[PDB]
Amino acid sequence: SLSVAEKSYLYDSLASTPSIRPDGRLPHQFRPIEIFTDFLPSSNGSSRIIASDGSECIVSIKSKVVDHHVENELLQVDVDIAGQRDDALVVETITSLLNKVLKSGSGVDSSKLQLTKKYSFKIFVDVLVISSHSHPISLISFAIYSALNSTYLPKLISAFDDLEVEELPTFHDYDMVKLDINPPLVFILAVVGNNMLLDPAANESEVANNGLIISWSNGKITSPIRSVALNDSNVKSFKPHLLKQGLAMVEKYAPDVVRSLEN
Amino acid sequence: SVQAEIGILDHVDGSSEFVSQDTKVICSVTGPIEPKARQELPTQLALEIIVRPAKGVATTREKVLEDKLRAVLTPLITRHCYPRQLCQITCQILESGEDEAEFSLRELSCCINAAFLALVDAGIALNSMCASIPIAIIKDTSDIIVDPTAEQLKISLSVHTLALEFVNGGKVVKNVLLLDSNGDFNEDQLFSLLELGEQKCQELVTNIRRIIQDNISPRLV
Amino acid sequence: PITFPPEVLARISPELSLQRHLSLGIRPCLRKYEEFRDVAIENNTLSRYADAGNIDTKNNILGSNVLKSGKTIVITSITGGIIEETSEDIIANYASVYPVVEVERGRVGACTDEEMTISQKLHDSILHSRILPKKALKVKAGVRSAFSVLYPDKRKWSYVLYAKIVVLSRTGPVFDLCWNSLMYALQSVKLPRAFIDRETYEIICDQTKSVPLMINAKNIAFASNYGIVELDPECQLQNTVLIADLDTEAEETSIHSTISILAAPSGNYKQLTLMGGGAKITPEMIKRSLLLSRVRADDLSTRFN
Amino acid sequence: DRRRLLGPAAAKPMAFEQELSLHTGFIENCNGSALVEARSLGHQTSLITAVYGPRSIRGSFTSQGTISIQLKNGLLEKYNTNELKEVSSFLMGIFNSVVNLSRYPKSGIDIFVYLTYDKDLTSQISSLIPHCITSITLALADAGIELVDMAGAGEANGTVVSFIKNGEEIVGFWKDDGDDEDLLECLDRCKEQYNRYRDLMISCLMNQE
Amino acid sequence: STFIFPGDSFPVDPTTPVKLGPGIYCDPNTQEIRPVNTGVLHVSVQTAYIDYSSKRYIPSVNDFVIGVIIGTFSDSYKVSLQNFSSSVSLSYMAFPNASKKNRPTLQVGDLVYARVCTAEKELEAEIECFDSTTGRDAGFGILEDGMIIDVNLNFARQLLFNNDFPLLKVLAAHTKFEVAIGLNGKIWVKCEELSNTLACYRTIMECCQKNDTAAFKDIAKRQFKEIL
Amino acid sequence: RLEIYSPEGLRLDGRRWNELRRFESSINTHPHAADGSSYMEQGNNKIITLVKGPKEPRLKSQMDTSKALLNVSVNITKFSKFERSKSSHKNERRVLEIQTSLVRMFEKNVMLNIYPRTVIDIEIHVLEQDGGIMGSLINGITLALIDAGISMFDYISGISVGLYDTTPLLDTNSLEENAMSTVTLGVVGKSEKLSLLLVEDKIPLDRLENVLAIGIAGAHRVRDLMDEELRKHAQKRVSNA
Amino acid sequence: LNLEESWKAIKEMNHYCFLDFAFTNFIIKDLSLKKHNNELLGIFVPCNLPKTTRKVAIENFNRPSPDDIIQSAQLNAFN
Amino acid sequence: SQIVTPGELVTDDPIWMRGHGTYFLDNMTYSSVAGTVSRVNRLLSVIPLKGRYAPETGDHVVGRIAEVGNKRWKVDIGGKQHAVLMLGSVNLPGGILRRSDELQMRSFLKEGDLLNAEVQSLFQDGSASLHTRSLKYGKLRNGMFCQVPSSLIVRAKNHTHNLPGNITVVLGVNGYIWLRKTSQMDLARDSWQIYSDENDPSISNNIRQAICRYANVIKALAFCEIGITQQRIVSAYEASMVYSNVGELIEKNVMESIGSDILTAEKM
Amino acid sequence: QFPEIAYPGKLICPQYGFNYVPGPGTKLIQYEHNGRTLEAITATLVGTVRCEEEKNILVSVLPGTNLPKEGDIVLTRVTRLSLQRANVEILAVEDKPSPIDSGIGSNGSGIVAAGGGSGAATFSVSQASSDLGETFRGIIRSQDVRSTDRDRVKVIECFKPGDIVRAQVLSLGDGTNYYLTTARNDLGVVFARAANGAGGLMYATDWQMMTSPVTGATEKRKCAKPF
Repeated sequence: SLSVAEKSYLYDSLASTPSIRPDGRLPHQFRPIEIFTDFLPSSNGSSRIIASDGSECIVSIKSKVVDHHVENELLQVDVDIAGQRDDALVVETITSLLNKVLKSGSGVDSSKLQLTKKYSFKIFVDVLVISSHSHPISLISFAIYSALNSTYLPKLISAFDDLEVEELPTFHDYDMVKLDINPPLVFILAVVGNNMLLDPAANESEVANNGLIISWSNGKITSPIRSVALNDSNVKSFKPHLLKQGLAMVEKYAPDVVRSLEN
Repeated sequence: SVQAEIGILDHVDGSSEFVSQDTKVICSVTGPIEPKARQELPTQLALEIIVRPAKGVATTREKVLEDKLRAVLTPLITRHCYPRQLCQITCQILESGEDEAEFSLRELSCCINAAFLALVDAGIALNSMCASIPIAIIKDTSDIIVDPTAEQLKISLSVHTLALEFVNGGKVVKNVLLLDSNGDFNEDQLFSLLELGEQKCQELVTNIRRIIQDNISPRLV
Repeated sequence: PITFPPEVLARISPELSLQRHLSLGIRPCLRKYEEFRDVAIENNTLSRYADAGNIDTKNNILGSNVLKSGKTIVITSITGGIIEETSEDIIANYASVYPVVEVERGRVGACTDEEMTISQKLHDSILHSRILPKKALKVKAGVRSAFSVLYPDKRKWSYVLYAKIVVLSRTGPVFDLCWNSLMYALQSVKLPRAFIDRETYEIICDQTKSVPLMINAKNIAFASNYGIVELDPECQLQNTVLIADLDTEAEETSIHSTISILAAPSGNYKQLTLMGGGAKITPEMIKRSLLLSRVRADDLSTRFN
Repeated sequence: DRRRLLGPAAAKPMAFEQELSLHTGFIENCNGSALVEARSLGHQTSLITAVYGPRSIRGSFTSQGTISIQLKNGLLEKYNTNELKEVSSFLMGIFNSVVNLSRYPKSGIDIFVYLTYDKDLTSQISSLIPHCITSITLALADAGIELVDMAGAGEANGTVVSFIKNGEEIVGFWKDDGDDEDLLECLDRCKEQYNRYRDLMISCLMNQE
Repeated sequence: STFIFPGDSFPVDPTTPVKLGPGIYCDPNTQEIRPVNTGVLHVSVQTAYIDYSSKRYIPSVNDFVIGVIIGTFSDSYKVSLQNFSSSVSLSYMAFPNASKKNRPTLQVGDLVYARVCTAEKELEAEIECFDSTTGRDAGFGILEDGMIIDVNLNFARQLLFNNDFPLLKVLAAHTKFEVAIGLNGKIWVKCEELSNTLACYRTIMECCQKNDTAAFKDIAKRQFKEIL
Repeated sequence: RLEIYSPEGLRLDGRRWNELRRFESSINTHPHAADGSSYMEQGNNKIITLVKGPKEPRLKSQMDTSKALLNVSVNITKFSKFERSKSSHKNERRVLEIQTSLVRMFEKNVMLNIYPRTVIDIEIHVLEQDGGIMGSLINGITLALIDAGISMFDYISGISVGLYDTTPLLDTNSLEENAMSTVTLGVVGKSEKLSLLLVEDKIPLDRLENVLAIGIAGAHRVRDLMDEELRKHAQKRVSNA
Repeated sequence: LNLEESWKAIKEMNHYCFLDFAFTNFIIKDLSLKKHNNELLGIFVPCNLPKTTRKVAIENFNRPSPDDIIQSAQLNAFN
Repeated sequence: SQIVTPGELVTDDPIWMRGHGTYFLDNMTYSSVAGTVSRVNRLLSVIPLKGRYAPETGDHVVGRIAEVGNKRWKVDIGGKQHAVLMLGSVNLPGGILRRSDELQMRSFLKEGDLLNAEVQSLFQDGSASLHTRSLKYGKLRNGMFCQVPSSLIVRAKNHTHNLPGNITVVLGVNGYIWLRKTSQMDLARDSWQIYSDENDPSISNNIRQAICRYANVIKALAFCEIGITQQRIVSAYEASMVYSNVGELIEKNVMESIGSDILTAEKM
Repeated sequence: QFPEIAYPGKLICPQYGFNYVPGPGTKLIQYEHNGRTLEAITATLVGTVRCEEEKNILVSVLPGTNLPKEGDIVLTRVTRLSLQRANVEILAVEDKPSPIDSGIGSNGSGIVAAGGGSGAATFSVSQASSDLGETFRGIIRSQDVRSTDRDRVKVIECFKPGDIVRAQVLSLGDGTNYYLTTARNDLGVVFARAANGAGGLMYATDWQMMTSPVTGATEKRKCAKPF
């Protein structure tokens, strides 16, 4: 909650040439984060992200063996946000977007989940947001990206061709195989006048004119793209040249973010 | 005949219990009391009516019974004597006396009689007296049966419920509060059914007057 | 002079508005005392068998009806199911339909009293009218073998019917409209043919072949309602009356003595409801209502195709 | 279910360019309404929308109005809850930019859309978005709610774009699947559809007085 | 004198003017006098009323009641006379010799003895802790300690107004006690020892459960022998 | 068919009959999200507890002029066991029972009468679960409440004891809880008085006192560990700041 | 912009082309009160009211209300 | 002093008088919190290690308007309860009794506004009563808001300071901080427009940069848990001129370096 | 020249030509045409354009060829009385019913309040604004009943529950109630019934009296002036 004078001051600062952010960041600069992985021994993979303003997210990865003819989608995401109802609009919108970005053909290599000519692994992604102060789409995306690159799966040791004669799948009791799937990343941008901002803060979201959601995968922009309202009292229309600017910005500065999440 | 008892519960304003053949209903009344803000009416009394079945949980079958009970009870009560107050009325069915999968008229009549007795016991201002009977018409014979049994309902062609209003010592009919007919019938059958039902209701209301006077008189000086 | 619009007057003093209108020989709905509303329908346009030559393959609707009366619109659609049946004029030999009613009035939530009571009463009146015999829902299943299906010119199965009714632009009680729309929709239902391939037997519906639904056509009835008002001497502008087809806000708020009838064109009656919470109800008014309902049912039965 | 009649528990369900017409103000118990009906070679759609408000709202004092949008199926249940709610959120984002919400303190506006009819005469929910926008605009104008401009939309190869100010501004952008390098063509095609829809909407408002 | 039912003929000459008491209604539309309650009709410048059985109290002017303080406001108390009923109000200036410096010192949970002074149909009823009609202050105020007994309204009326009701006399033959009687269905008693108060409570409850006033003495003797 | 208690006096994980599992706790883990917080590890259990308040009530209906209102919320995740849960646990009767039991336990210990017209909210997240979860919940709530600087009379410690034929086993895990009946206790301070007693399966009447005594001694040891951790954290906090 | 330029821009930007469905046809289809107004929609006056009583009622409201008298005297105090 | 935990015996001498943070049974005194033992004459009490801000008479606080009520306002100051601001405790531009202003209270203060106030008195349960009856108090404008824990605000006699670069800071006792451009009143320290929502139309870029840097160094001081004073604020601002970009001050190592340099310079 | 008819998004006039000021149904919007900034007044409603002089000119769009606000005239029903104030519910805002649908018949038979049925306990609070049949609420304080002697007003001698009262809005109040006044000759009771709503209608006789026609009984009200 901000007053009229605060909002006017902040908007005058942000919508200037050059733009002035309240903490002095550059238009493309991110804030520091802390990453932990592999701290839930009962899961195939896990991660925890802590933001500088107190935001925190926890991700768990679990698997199951299914018949990949009856089963159509091998990736499923479930989202829980503390303080919100299970049928809240924002929760279901985020769930839908995250299931769309990890669909079968999106840049996610689902051929690595196949065991035997009949069966496959199905991956369950569980997300729990402990504390948040703005739209937590990119934080959840970063946590999912971190957790999926440190996941291990059971190793099959019982035949591969079972079209004619089928045997129950059987797995080695100690060894596991690292999953080398290619996960995407999701970015959120803010529109303040004629400027574009990367990784906006809570107070910057209260004065923004509009927002954009852009997906990224292995060097290219990916299909799920949306316009989103970050507030309800200042949302307005924008000219078409700001969309191209945002796409170019994501294309230019995405590779640096990838190197920050390595290991 | 029928058996009725008055004043059997301890933590309500009024209560009763009505038995007719194999149908058994117990009812309670609490009011006038303070209502919720969303139930309040500026100039008259508000009602809250609940009906519970003998088996299972309450469903849409009980909602129709609540609607009909509310229709019958609203003109009976002198509602303008209790502005913005509430009266709670609850009926529990203990034994249906019929096949609940097909028929519900005996329960409706028993609930009407029990609710009237509980309203008398509580001390609520009433405009007049009431009585209710079930009626059926049997196949082949085409005879009109007052107070049918459960076996006669299984071979019936139409089933009816009649509730009347009596004044002046229980001898003058003031209005027809409810008539509910379902089946197949013509006009002559209807006008014979009404004529028989009026006499049966008069006998029932005389019996009810005797029971009430027997129960209430020892409580006064 | 100080004057209010008719809607405002109906909102702030409905009884006075009703009394003033009646003394002039009219009604606040602008009709005569014994005048009904006109009815127009459109049968079987949303079903999968609507086009006899081109059968829709993504549609699971077996019968349909659209009804318009005054400003109110009713849409009815019927679907089906199948159940395995393990284990005269008597009511034990008859079936019914399971309806769900929605009245659009700007509310989100669970069902209201109106919707629940209307659904239950539709189910009960279908059962009591002896319209749908149980033997009319028995499945004569075929067998498919190497692939073709042979029908007979073990286990047992029965059909189950469901109904969905949507009411738009409501201005008054809507039970009669829903009943009449459902009556129109039932006479156009086609049942798909079914065949078969601890045991697991799966029954499958035929893609294009179907058979008609056989109902007792002499037991079909139509609905109407009436109201009774007592005149107030001090409110008449410069004795009791009978009113048909109640509508608008002023009439529904002020009238507490009503009559409901289901009448068949054969000559008998299937339903009758009397509720006297206002003016006294006399035998003459009952007879008049019966005659009017007979005329209305005769009109509604022989009006289309 | 204690509030519905759903039948026996053991039963199983049976297993087996565009020309427009626009009309407003035909529902009695609401504030505004519209009917949109579009036909082409290989598709046919009908839609109904209704507006309730401005009305009282529960809670504390608010200085501007609040908008709620509800999408419902019709006849056939072709969509599940999650996608309908996502489309509702997108529409609410669009219409928070065109309604003059500062004019309606401590009040709410509720909008209902019914998906009556949709038949294939010869990626499926995206092509339905423009007609929803047209219907909501028409119903809001019919109900007398203040709008800064008339909002329309167009669809081209899985991309939906909504315009105001004669196509010089964007109030909504949606993209699923499709080609990654096709952005200018989509914008041009969507704007071309938007201009025709805007002409038809203005004609409908001006003629039916 | 006679037993009457709602809807019965009213046996009073229409010419003679009779003041109407409880249980009798005057129709606002037809101006007709009819009974609405079941019971015994008593006709006494003559007054007619019906005596009927009841348990739920409705406030009436000049009644003696016992209340519980349930809330304190800036200028008055909030008082309950019966569970689940609408509350009444007791003003800070409704005490003897009251002024803006001589404030009352009652708390939430205290018992009070008061008189109903205002019972308008469109408003909330008011009570006072002194008889304003006569200027008398006879027992009104706080009741310390003791025990409270719930009874029906006819029993409370019989205790308060009938001097031939034998309960107080038979109770006084066993112990010395203090008593306050409220027409809302409350009785307050207190003795010097707790056992005597308990015996009085049990005797009053059992006597109210019965209808025969000739068995009161045996009940009292048995109950006072029980406590040893 | 496994050796729950071997003839040599050893359990399946290598413990003896009167030994606790590994006990680790942390305090002030979420400074930016709550007034008080804790992180509890008991064997393979992992729980996060947050305490918010005392603060202004959200609604004017939930206001009391004589004391504060206390609320407890428990969230059990779908990934807390080896097998993923099919549906949510938010509105189960078991969870509501747990929440009511915790509220009624801690109503008598917290001095709610010195914070009138306020509300205190407790939110709990269970990440991993390996038997004896109720005692862990009790210990986490105690630690988080003390970390928030809220007045109370004493500690409350939770413990679980299983009865295997004639042998009592202290602080059972999931394998033992699926093969025998268990008892859960809540002990106040260093006394013999119980705040909670929970028996859900059959136990012979003439074998309950011994189980109670064993559990009471175990809870005293648990209280000692919690007190030591709290004192160490306080010493570190005051040494430099 | 100049006034003439602004007006030309206004005129140019305001341009638009001003120009058999079964469902639409089905849904979108197609004196006593006029002479009886001011009585059907007026305030309540009893039917059988003598002209004397009506005149007395009308005459009362043509005299100052209680607020009018008090406001008249207060003018001299607060100028 | 001595660290105690809840339920611990403090003393058994029947000579002490008990204060806050303790309970007793006969002659035995116990602790109800974790904290330190304090003695004042014959009074014995325990001071908690952690807790929320507790208002005191005469405090200078910064708060936000929460509710608009009946002749009163509700103000959030970060305590256990909301504070109360009566309509008679503020200054009205026109007057109090003109032959309104009770139904038009939102024309002066409404939900979300920030203001400067002083604690007038405490109620029975500890809740505060505020007043704004001086020219140095009122609506806040022309700057930015930041927050630090109240335990890091060192008690002093003055709480408004003028900083180099034409910047003024208002240090709230409850921990709420306001940074703004220096005005004429601030310079002089060393009618209808007092409720205006408009900012100064002549705020330059240098002032905005300076405010950003001051906010960053205040957050850096709070990160190292160093008490905030005017001298420390100025010293940290001057020592951060090594970095030309304000945005580099948000990294952890830079914040720790600034704090350690401040402490080392003070200790020398 | 000014346009004659308007629709949402239609430009009307520039700011100067005289300084133009947007009124009801209009707005001021920034436009960029041919690379130059433009200011104009834009219509927000369908209707006709009229301008009145208040130099400064106010431009407004009037529907044809709502939400209560300060200065509006409303028709209300009395719900509760006390010694300090009266509680009412708003039924119509400037001869237009509010809401359009009152919810009659939604709770079944009998005489039920709008929120007194089964649907009141299952309303989705987080997916809508309010339930079926809900209305705006207002409060009339005793000091606002009249303009003179506003310290000796007896509420029960002015209004009764169930009366229809014409009032004027003073303030928006809180989120629950508006604030209303009747301190004018044309404001007060317009419809009333004898015996506290159980009898027949009464007619106004004097500034402070109403009369029952069937039986010549009189009661005290604060009568709004007829004719």
